[PDB]
Amino acid sequence: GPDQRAQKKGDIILGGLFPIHFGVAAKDQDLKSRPESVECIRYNFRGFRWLQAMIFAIEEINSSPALLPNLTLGYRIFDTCNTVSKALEATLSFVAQNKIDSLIPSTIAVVGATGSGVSTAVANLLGLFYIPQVSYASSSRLLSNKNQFKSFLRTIPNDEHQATAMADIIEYFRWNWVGTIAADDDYGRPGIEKFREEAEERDICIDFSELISQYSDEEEIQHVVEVIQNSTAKVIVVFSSGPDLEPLIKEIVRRNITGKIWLASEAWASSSLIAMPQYFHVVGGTIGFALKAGQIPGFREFLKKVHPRKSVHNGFAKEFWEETFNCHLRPLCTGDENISSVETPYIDYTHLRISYNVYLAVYSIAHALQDIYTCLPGRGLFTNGSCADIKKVEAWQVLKHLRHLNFTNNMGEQVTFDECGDLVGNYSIINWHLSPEDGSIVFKEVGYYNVYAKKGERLFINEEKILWSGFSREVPFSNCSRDCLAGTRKGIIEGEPTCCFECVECPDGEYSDETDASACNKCPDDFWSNENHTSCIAKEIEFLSWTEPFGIALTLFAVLGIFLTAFVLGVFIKFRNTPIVKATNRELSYLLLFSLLCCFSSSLFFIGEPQDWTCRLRQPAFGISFVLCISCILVKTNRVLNLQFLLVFLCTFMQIVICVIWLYTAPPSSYRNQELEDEIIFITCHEGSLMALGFLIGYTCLLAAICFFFAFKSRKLPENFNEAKFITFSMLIFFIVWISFIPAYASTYGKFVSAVEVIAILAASFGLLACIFFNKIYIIL
Amino acid sequence: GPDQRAQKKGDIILGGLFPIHFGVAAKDQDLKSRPESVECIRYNFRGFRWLQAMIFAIEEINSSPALLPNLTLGYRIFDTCNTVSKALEATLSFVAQNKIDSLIPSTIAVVGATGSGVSTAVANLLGLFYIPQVSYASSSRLLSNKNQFKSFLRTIPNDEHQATAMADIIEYFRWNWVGTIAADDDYGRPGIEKFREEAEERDICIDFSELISQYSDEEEIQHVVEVIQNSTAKVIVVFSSGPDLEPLIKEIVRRNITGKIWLASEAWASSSLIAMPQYFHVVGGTIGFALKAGQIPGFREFLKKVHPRKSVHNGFAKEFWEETFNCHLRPLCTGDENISSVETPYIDYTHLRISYNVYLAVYSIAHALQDIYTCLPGRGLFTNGSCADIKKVEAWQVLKHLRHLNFTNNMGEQVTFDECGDLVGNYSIINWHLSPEDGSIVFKEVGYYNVYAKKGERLFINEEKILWSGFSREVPFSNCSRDCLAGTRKGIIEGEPTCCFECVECPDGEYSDETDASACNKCPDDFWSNENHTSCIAKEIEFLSWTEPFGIALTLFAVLGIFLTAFVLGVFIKFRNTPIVKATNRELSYLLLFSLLCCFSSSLFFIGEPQDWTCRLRQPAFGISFVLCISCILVKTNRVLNLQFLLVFLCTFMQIVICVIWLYTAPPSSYRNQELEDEIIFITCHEGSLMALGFLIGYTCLLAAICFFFAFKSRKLPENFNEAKFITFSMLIFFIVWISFIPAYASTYGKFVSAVEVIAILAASFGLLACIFFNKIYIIL
Ligand SMILES: *[C@@H]1O[C@H](CO)[C@@H](O[C@@H]2O[C@H](CO)[C@@H](O)[C@H](O)[C@H]2NC(C)=O)[C@H](O)[C@H]1NC(C)=O
Ligand SMILES: *[C@@H]1O[C@H](CO)[C@@H](O[C@@H]2O[C@H](CO)[C@@H](O)[C@H](O)[C@H]2NC(C)=O)[C@H](O)[C@H]1NC(C)=O
Ligand SMILES: *[C@@H]1O[C@H](CO)[C@@H](O[C@@H]2O[C@H](CO)[C@@H](O)[C@H](O)[C@H]2NC(C)=O)[C@H](O)[C@H]1NC(C)=O
Ligand SMILES: *[C@@H]1O[C@H](CO)[C@@H](O[C@@H]2O[C@H](CO)[C@@H](O)[C@H](O)[C@H]2NC(C)=O)[C@H](O)[C@H]1NC(C)=O
Ligand SMILES: CC(C)CCC[C@@H](C)[C@H]1CC[C@H]2[C@@H]3CC=C4C[C@@H](O)CC[C@]4(C)[C@H]3CC[C@]12C
Ligand SMILES: CC(C)CCC[C@@H](C)[C@H]1CC[C@H]2[C@@H]3CC=C4C[C@@H](O)CC[C@]4(C)[C@H]3CC[C@]12C
Ligand SMILES: CC(C)CCC[C@@H](C)[C@H]1CC[C@H]2[C@@H]3CC=C4C[C@@H](O)CC[C@]4(C)[C@H]3CC[C@]12C
Ligand SMILES: CC(C)CCC[C@@H](C)[C@H]1CC[C@H]2[C@@H]3CC=C4C[C@@H](O)CC[C@]4(C)[C@H]3CC[C@]12C
Ligand SMILES: CC(C)CCC[C@@H](C)[C@H]1CC[C@H]2[C@@H]3CC=C4C[C@@H](O)CC[C@]4(C)[C@H]3CC[C@]12C
Ligand SMILES: CC(C)CCC[C@@H](C)[C@H]1CC[C@H]2[C@@H]3CC=C4C[C@@H](O)CC[C@]4(C)[C@H]3CC[C@]12C
Ligand SMILES: CC(C)CCC[C@@H](C)[C@H]1CC[C@H]2[C@@H]3CC=C4C[C@@H](O)CC[C@]4(C)[C@H]3CC[C@]12C
Ligand SMILES: COc1cccc([C@@H](C)NCCCc2ccccc2Cl)c1
Ligand SMILES: COc1cccc([C@@H](C)NCCCc2ccccc2Cl)c1
Ligand SMILES: O=C(O)[C@@H]1Cc2c([nH]c3ccccc23)CN1
Ligand SMILES: O=C(O)[C@@H]1Cc2c([nH]c3ccccc23)CN1
Ligand SMILES: *[C@@H]1O[C@H](CO)[C@@H](O)[C@H](O)[C@H]1NC(C)=O
Ligand SMILES: *[C@@H]1O[C@H](CO)[C@@H](O)[C@H](O)[C@H]1NC(C)=O
Ligand SMILES: *[C@@H]1O[C@H](CO)[C@@H](O)[C@H](O)[C@H]1NC(C)=O
Ligand SMILES: *[C@@H]1O[C@H](CO)[C@@H](O)[C@H](O)[C@H]1NC(C)=O
Ligand SMILES: *[C@@H]1O[C@H](CO)[C@@H](O)[C@H](O)[C@H]1NC(C)=O
Ligand SMILES: *[C@@H]1O[C@H](CO)[C@@H](O)[C@H](O)[C@H]1NC(C)=O
Ligand SMILES: [Ca+2]
Ligand SMILES: [Ca+2]
Ligand SMILES: [Ca+2]
Ligand SMILES: [Ca+2]
Ligand SMILES: [Ca+2]
Ligand SMILES: [Ca+2]
Ligand SMILES: [Ca+2]
Ligand SMILES: [Ca+2]
Repeated sequence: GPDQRAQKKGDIILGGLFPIHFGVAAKDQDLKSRPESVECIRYNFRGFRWLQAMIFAIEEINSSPALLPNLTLGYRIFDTCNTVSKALEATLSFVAQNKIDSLIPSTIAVVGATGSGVSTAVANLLGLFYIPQVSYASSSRLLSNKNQFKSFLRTIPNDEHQATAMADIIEYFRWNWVGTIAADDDYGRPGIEKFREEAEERDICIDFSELISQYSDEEEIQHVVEVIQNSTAKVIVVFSSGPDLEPLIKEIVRRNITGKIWLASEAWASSSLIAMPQYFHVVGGTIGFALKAGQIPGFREFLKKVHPRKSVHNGFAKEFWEETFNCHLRPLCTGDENISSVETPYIDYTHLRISYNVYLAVYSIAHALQDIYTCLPGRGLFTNGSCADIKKVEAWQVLKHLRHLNFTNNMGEQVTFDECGDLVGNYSIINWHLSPEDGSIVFKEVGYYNVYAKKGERLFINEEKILWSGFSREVPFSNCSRDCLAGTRKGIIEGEPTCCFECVECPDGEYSDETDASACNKCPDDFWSNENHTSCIAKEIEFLSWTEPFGIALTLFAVLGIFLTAFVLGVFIKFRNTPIVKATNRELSYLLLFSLLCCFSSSLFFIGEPQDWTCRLRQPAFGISFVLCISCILVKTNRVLNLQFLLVFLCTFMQIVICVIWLYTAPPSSYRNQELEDEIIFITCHEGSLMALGFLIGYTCLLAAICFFFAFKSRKLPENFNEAKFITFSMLIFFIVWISFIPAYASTYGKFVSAVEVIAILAASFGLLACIFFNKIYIIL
Repeated sequence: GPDQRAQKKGDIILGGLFPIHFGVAAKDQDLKSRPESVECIRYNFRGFRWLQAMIFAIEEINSSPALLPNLTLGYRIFDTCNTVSKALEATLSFVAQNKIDSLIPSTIAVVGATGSGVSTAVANLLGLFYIPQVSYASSSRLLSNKNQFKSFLRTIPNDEHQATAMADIIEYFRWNWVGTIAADDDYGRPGIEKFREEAEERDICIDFSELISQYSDEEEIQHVVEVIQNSTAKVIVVFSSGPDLEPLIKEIVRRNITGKIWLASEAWASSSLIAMPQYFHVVGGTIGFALKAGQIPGFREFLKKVHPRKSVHNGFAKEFWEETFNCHLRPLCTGDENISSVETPYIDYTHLRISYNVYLAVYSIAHALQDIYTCLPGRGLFTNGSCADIKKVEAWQVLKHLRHLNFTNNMGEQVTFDECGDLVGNYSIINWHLSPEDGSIVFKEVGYYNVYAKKGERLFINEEKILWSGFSREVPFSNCSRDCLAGTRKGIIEGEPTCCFECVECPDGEYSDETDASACNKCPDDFWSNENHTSCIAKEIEFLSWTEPFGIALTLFAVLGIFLTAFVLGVFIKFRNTPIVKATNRELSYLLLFSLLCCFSSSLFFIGEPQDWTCRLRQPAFGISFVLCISCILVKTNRVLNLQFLLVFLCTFMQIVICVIWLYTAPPSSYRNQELEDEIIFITCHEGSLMALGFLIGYTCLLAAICFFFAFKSRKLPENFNEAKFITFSMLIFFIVWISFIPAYASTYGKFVSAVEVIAILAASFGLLACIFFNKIYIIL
C-alpha cells in the first residue's frame, strides 16, 4: 500500500484508517500523461491524535497481562486524507491474502474510517471478505443496513437521534421557519432527510434546502449564499463536516452575513476548520452537538512522548513534527523541540470524544479476541458449540464474537453492539462562545440530549448559559409571520407554506380570543362581538322600562290621570244632591269615570317589560274601557237628543266578543326581535291576528263616528249646561290624537312604540275627561 | 473470479457486468461456520439479453473491417445478481494486474453495471485505477460527480430530467395531493429528493414519503401499506426498480388496494416483476417512463442462435437453457428445443432500450479505441500532441479518448459524453393497459418528454389514449380539498399543508368571484355584496322621487293647493268691488294668497332628489312664506282689535335676516348617509346649524303664539263676518299639525322625513287658506 504508514508486527494485525490529512490536492487530472498518486495537503492534527489513540490502546492491551495473554497485537494504519481512493488502496492492502484466495500480514479487523462515504466504500470491500470493521466516527444510518454491510460496527451513535434532537431544539425555542444545509455525501443527505421528516411532523417549515461540498464551484457557493441571504429565516440546520462546510463559511464571511443562528451537527460542531476567531461574527453563538467525553488515563503523556526518531513504528510522526514546528528533518530542526511550546489540536484539547471512540473500538476488537481466547470447549458460538482457535483465528470468527460483545469500560459502562452494530450514546449540547483572555472560540456546554429518556423528555437546555450570535441574551425570532393578537384570524398566502400567513381582523359579530386563531369563532345567538373582536359581549335588551326616566314620566302622567278621575268621582259622590250632577245621568257618570280609570290602567300596561299576558291584555283593556266610555257618552247624547245600560252593555259586549274571539284564536305573544339591530334585542309583541286589530279599532272608531255624528246633529242645543258641544270636542280630540299618531306608529319599531301608545291613550282619556267633567267642575268650582 | 462467466480472448479485453439473476438467496448467515459464496436464485432473462447485446456488439465490431482493423476485441463478463458483493468480486477480477502494480488479462474498459449502488461501488474501485466504466442502466445523479467517480460514463440519461418530468405530469393533470415511494438506495433517494424539490416549486403537496427495499421486513411493508391506505392522495410517485418494489406490490395485491394512480420511474415502468396480469387490479393504468427505443439489425437472429453447446464462450447459456425449458443438461433435455416455443422476456420484447444502451456503450469504447488507432502523430490528446500506441494501449488513455468522444450511430445520431459523462436522451411516456386477446399487460405509448425542449414545453401527453386504473377514461381526483365555488374563501387547517383548506363563505359586504379565492375582496363604498357573494351589486339609492307614486300624490296635492289659491285669488280680483272683500284688507288678502302660493312652492321643494341648493332653499322658503302669511293675519287681527305693510315687512325682514345669517355661516348640504342601512344609501340633507333651525321654528311659532293670543282676545267679536274665530281656528290647526308630527320627525330618518314635512306644510297651508277664505267663498258662493 502507501509508503507513509504506521506498521507494527504481531500475532494479530489490526487495520487502521485515519484522516491524517484533511483532503487531497484539488485539481482536474488532464489525462494527457499517466496519472500519479494524488497528494493530500492540509495536515489534520486531530486525526493524528486519533491514530495515536489507536496505537496507545494497542500498546496498553499488549502491556496488560489480563487481556490477551501471550498474544501480541500489531497494526497497519494508513492515511485516508478523507478520500475514498486512498482508503480503498489501504483496504486493498488489507485484503491481499483474501484477494489471493478469492481471485503481507493478514488483517483481522479494521478501525475506521471517519467519513461515512469513505466508510461505506471501505465496508463494501471488507464485508466482501467478512473482515470486521469498527468505525469511530462514521454515523450515517445507511451503514446500519446489514444486508449491504455485513461486517460493519460502530462505536459512535447513529445519526437519527441527532436529527431528532435538532427538531426538538427547534421546537424548544419556538421556531417554525428554518433553513437547511447538508453536505452532499452519505453523512449530510440521510441526516437532513431525517431532520426534514422530524421537522414536518413537528409543524416546522423549512424555507430552503441546499447541498454543499468541499469541491463545490464558485457558482454553487454563490447560489447557496444568495439563497441564505434571500430568506427571512435566521436558524440554519447544517449537517456537514468541517472540510465540506469550509468554502460556504468562507464566502459568508467575505460577504459578512451576520444574524444567522447555526445549528451544528456533531461533525462540525467542534471543528477547528470552522471555529476560528476571524469567523466569529458569522459563526459565533453556534449551537451544536458533541459526543459523550471519555477518559483515557495516560494518553496525554503518550501523546507528549511523540518523536520522529523514537517513533520508529509510526511513520506519520515525521510530518507531524515538520508541521508542528514548521521545520524540516524551511529551517532545519534538531528534533529537541517541545510539543507543549506549540498550540495545535494535538494537545490543545479538553475532551476526548472521537479519540475515546477509537480507544473503544480497539478495546472492543481486543475483547472479542479475548472471548475467543477464553472460550470453553463446549460453549462456543460456532457450529456444535465449538470454539475458534486463537492461534489460527479468522476474521469472520472475530466478527461473530463482536456481534455478541458485552464488556465493561475503564469508565465502568457496558459496551454492546445491536443487530445493526450501533452503539447508542448520549449527546451534549454546546454553544460557541468567545474567550475574553485569548480570543479563541470556546465550546460551552449548555445542555444535553438523553437518548435513553422517553420522547419529549430527552432534551435539556440551560438557556441562561446561551449567548445568541455570541453576545446576545435574547432568543432570536425565526418565525415566518408574526403571531398577531386576538381579534384577528390567520389566512392563507398563495404559493407559501402554512407557517407564513396573513391575519385579517374578525368580521362583525365574530370573536377571536386566541393568538394564532385559524378561524373567527361566532358569538352565540344572544351575544355580539366586542369592539376589537377580542371577546364577546351580551346583546343589550331594550324595551320601555319602569325605572328609565321616560317610563317614569309616563307612569306619573298615568297616576295623575287616575288621581284626577278619582277627584272628579269623589266630587260627584259627595255632592250628588246638587242640581248640576242630577241633570246628567249620575249612574252613567260613575260608569264613565270607572271606564276612564280602566283606560288609565290599560295605559299602565304598555309600560314595562313585555310578557305573554301583558301583550295579551294591552289592546283589549283599552278597547273595552274606551268602548264603554264612548257608549256612556252615546246614551247621554241620546237622552240629550235602564235602556241606557242596555245600550252600553250591547256595545261593550260586541267589542268584548271580538276580543274573546281573537284571544281564543291567536293570542298576542312577546318576541325578541333581533334583525332590526344587530347589537340590540328589541323585546316587543306580535299581535297575532292583524285583521283582529283592524276589527277592534274599526269598532271603536265606528262607535266613535256614530257618537260624533249624533253629537254634531245636536251641537247647538243647550242642555245639561250644553254638554253636547263638549262631547263633540272630546270626540274630535280623540280623532285628532289617534289620526295624528299614525306617522308615529308607522315604521317606528323600537322601545318608542309603547311610548307612543301610552301617550295616545293618555291624551285621548284626558281630553274626554276634561271635556265631559271639567265644565261641571267649573260650575261647582 | 466467479466460475460462471462469459469469456473470450482478444487483444483488448472489455469487462462486463450484467444482472443474469434478479438477486441472491435469503441466507443471512449466523456465522456458525465459514461463510460460503452466496447463490443467486431468480433468473433474469432480460439481463441475459443485455449480456447477449454486449457479446453481439463485440462480435459485430470484430467482423467489421472498418472499425478496429487487425485488432480483436475480447470480453470477460460476470453476473452481478444486482448485488454489490458479487459485482465487487468481478471488479477485483478485472483489476488484478492493477492491484499487482499497486500493492489474468488486462481490462481496458468495463460495461455496467445496472444498479446505481452497484455501479457506485464498482466505480470506486475502477476509478481508483482510472479504468473507464460505461454504464448502460445506472442513472443516479450521484454518479455525475467526477470528483468521486473519475472514470464513469453513461449511455443512459441522468435521473434529474425524469423527476422533473414527473412533476410536470402531476402539474398537467392538475394534482396537488400525491404520495411518494422510493427505493432505499442510490437510485430511489436522489430521484425522490429531486422530485420533492420540483414538486415544492410547483405548489404540489406530498402527503407521505416512504422507503422500501427487497429486504424490507414484514413490519416495514405493513407500515408502508397502512400509510398508503391512511392517505387520501390517489397519485403515488414511485422511484424504484422491480425487485425493490415487488414485496410492496405483493402486499398491496394481498390486501387488494385499488384506485391508486401509480407514476412509474423508468426502472420499473417496464418491469416484468411488477407488470403481471394478476396484479393488474392494483397496478393497472400505471403511467411510466421508458427510454428511446433503438434498432440493432441482426440482434434477434443472434438471440435465436443461442445454444448450450454451440455457445462455448458464453457460460451463462447453460442456465438460460435450463430455465427456459425447465430441463437439465427435472426432465433431461436433448438440446433440440426451440426458443420461439417458449415465451420469456428474452425474445418477447417490442423495443430495445437498455439493450441499445449496452450496444452503444460497446461501440463507444470501440470508437474510443478507433480514435486511438487513427491518431495522427502530431494531433494527439496527450502531452505534446502525442498519440497512444494502440498495440500497448492503457485504460486511462481510453478514458481520455472517451471524454472526447463524437461518433455517429447506426441510427444516424451523434453520441457524445459531457463533462459528467452523461448522455442526454428523450423519454417516452407509456400507460399500462390490459391485452384483450392474451390478458397480459401492454405498455401503450401515450406521450413523450422532450429534454431538448425548453422548460414548460417538454411534456406532451395524449390523454385520450390513457386508461386510468386500466379501464377508466375520466382523469381521477387527487386533490386534498375540493376547489369550492365562488362566494367562498379558503382558510387554514392547523397542522396541515396549504393544499388542504376549509373554505368559509364570504362575510356580508364582501365578495369572491373566483374559485380558490385566498381572501374575500371588499368592493367599493357604493357597492354591496351579492346574496351568493359571487359578486357585488350597486347600493340602492333612496330618497323621495318624483316618479314614485307617493311623490306623485304629494305633487298632486301641492298642485291642487296652488290651484285652489289661484281660484280664490281670481275670485277676489274679478269681484273686488263686492262689500265683503272691501271689508277685509284686499291688498293684504292678495299678499296672503301670494304667500300661500310661496308656501306650496316651498312644499314642492322637499319632493325630489336632494341637492345643495335644494337643501338650502327648503326650510327658508316655507319659513318666510308662512311668516308672511301669519304677519298678514296679524295685521288683519290688529285692524279687527301703510302701517300693516310696515309690520309684515318687519316680521319677514327679521326672519330673512335669520335666514341670511345661517346660510352665510353654515349652509345646509346634501349628504349620502351609508350608516343607517348597509345595503341602501339614503340621500338626505344636513341643516348645518341646528341652533339656527331652532331660531327659525322659534320665530315662526312665536309670531304664531302672538297671533293666537291676540285672536283669542277678540274671538267673540263679530267683524268682517267674524273672521277672528276663523283666524283662531287656522292657527290652532297650524299648532295641531306641527305638534302632531313631532313623533314623525323623531328618529324617522329615511325617504319619509321629506314626505312628513311635505304633508305638514300642505296641512298647515290648507288649514290657513280654508279658514281665512272659504267662509268668504261661501258667502259669495
Ligand atoms: C412561532 O410559531 C410557533 C408555531 O406557531 C409558535 O409556537 C406555538 O406557541 C404556542 C404558545 O407557546 C403554543 O400553544 C403552540 O402549540 C406552539 N405551536 C407549535 C409548537 O407548533 C411560537 O410561539 C412562535 N414564536 C413567536 C411568534 O415568536
Ligand atoms: C445520559 O444522560 C442522562 C441525563 O443526563 C443520564 O441520567 C442521569 O444520570 C445521573 C447519574 O449518572 C443522575 O444523577 C441523573 O439524575 C440522571 N438524569 C436523568 C435520569 O434524567 C444518563 O446516565 C446518561 N447516560 C449515559 C450512558 O451516560
Ligand atoms: C387541484 O388543485 C390545483 C391547485 O394547484 C388546481 O390547479 C389550478 O387550477 C387553476 C384553474 O383556474 C389554475 O389557475 C392554477 O394554475 C392551477 N394550479 C396549478 C396547475 O398548480 C386544480 O384545478 C385542482 N383540481 C381539482 C380541484 O380537481
Ligand atoms: C426528442 O423528441 C422531440 C419531439 O418528439 C423530437 O423533435 C421532433 O423531431 C422530429 C424529426 O425527428 C420532427 O418531425 C418533430 O416535429 C420534432 N418535434 C418537436 C421539435 O417538437 C426530437 O428530435 C427528439 N430528440 C431525439 C430523438 O434525440
Ligand atoms: C280613525 C281614522 C283611521 C279614520 C278617520 C275617520 C274620519 C275621517 C271620519 C269618521 C267619522 C267622520 C265624521 C262623522 C260625523 C260627521 C258629522 C257630519 O255632520 C259631517 C261629517 C263628519 C264630520 C264626519 C267627517 C269624517 C269622519 C271624522
Ligand atoms: C296631537 C294631540 C295629542 C294634541 C292636539 C291637541 C288638540 C287635540 C286639542 C288641544 C287644544 C284643543 C282646542 C282648545 C280650544 C278650542 C277652541 C274651541 O272653540 C273649540 C275646541 C278647540 C279647537 C280645542 C280642539 C282640540 C284641541 C286643539
Ligand atoms: C293633510 C291631509 C293629508 C290629512 C292628514 C292625514 C295625515 C295625518 C296622515 C294620513 C296618512 C299618513 C301618512 C301615511 C304614510 C306615511 C308613511 C310613513 O312611513 C311615515 C308617515 C306617513 C308619511 C304618514 C304621514 C301622515 C299621514 C299623511
Ligand atoms: C290633547 C292633549 C294633548 C291635551 C288635552 C288637554 C285639552 C284637550 C283639554 C284639557 C282642559 C280642557 C278645557 C277645559 C276648559 C275649557 C273651557 C270651556 O269653556 C271650553 C272648553 C275648554 C277650553 C276645555 C277644552 C279641552 C281642554 C283644553
Ligand atoms: C310647537 C312648539 C312651539 C310647542 C307649542 C307651544 C304651545 C304649547 C304654546 C305656544 C303658544 C301657546 C298659546 C298662546 C296663546 C294662548 C291664548 C291664551 O289666551 C291662553 C294660552 C294659549 C292658548 C297658549 C297655550 C299654549 C301654546 C299653544
Ligand atoms: C299626552 C299629552 C298630555 C301631551 C301630548 C304631546 C304629544 C303630542 C307629543 C309631545 C312630545 C312628543 C314625544 C316627544 C318624544 C318622543 C320620542 C320619540 O322617539 C317618539 C315620539 C315621542 C314619544 C313623542 C310622542 C308625542 C309627544 C308626547
Ligand atoms: C288640512 C287638513 C288638516 C284637513 C283639515 C281641513 C280643515 C283644515 C278645513 C277644511 C274645510 C274647513 C271648514 C270649511 C267650512 C267651515 C264652516 C264654518 O262655519 C266653520 C269652519 C269650517 C268648519 C272650516 C273649518 C276648517 C276646515 C274643516
Ligand atoms: C283607536 O282606538 C283603539 C282601540 C283599540 C286599541 C287601540 C290601541 C291601544 N292600539 C293601537 C294599535 C297600533 C296600530 C295602529 C295602526 C296600524 C297598526 C297598528 Cl299595530 C286603539
Ligand atoms: C314650524 O314652522 C316652521 C318654520 C320653518 C320651517 C319649518 C319646517 C319646514 N322645518 C321642519 C324641521 C324638522 C325638525 C323638527 C324638530 C326637530 C328636528 C327637525 Cl329636523 C317649520
Ligand atoms: O459520518 C460522518 O461523516 C461524520 C464524520 C465526523 C463526525 N464527527 C466528527 C468529528 C471530527 C471529524 C469528523 C467527524 C460524525 N460523523
Ligand atoms: O440506476 C438504477 O438503479 C436504475 C436501474 C434500472 C433503470 N432502468 C431499468 C430497467 C430494467 C432494470 C433495471 C433498470 C434506470 N436506472
Ligand atoms: C436572491 O435575490 C437576489 C436579488 O434580486 C437575486 O439576484 C438572486 O438571483 C436571488 N436568488 C434566488 C435563489 O432567488
Ligand atoms: C462585518 O459586519 C459587522 C456587523 O455585524 C461589522 O461590525 C464589521 O465591521 C464587518 N466587517 C467587515 C470587515 O466589514
Ligand atoms: C452485560 O453484562 C452485564 C452484567 O455485567 C449485564 O447487566 C448486561 O445486561 C449484559 N449485556 C447484555 C446486552 O446482555
Ligand atoms: C392509520 O390510521 C389508524 C386510525 O387512526 C391508526 O390506528 C393507524 O396507526 C394509522 N396507520 C399509520 C401507518 O399511520
Ligand atoms: C379485488 O379488487 C377488485 C377491484 O376492486 C375486485 O374486482 C376483486 O373482486 C377483488 N378481489 C378480492 C379477492 O377481493
Ligand atoms: C460531432 O460531429 C458532427 C459532424 O459529424 C458535428 O456536427 C458535431 O457538432 C460534433 N459534436 C461535437 C460534440 O463536437
Ligand atoms: Ca478516515
Ligand atoms: Ca497482553
Ligand atoms: Ca473538522
Ligand atoms: Ca412555496
Ligand atoms: Ca448489473
Ligand atoms: Ca474489426
Ligand atoms: Ca425489473
Ligand atoms: Ca402536518
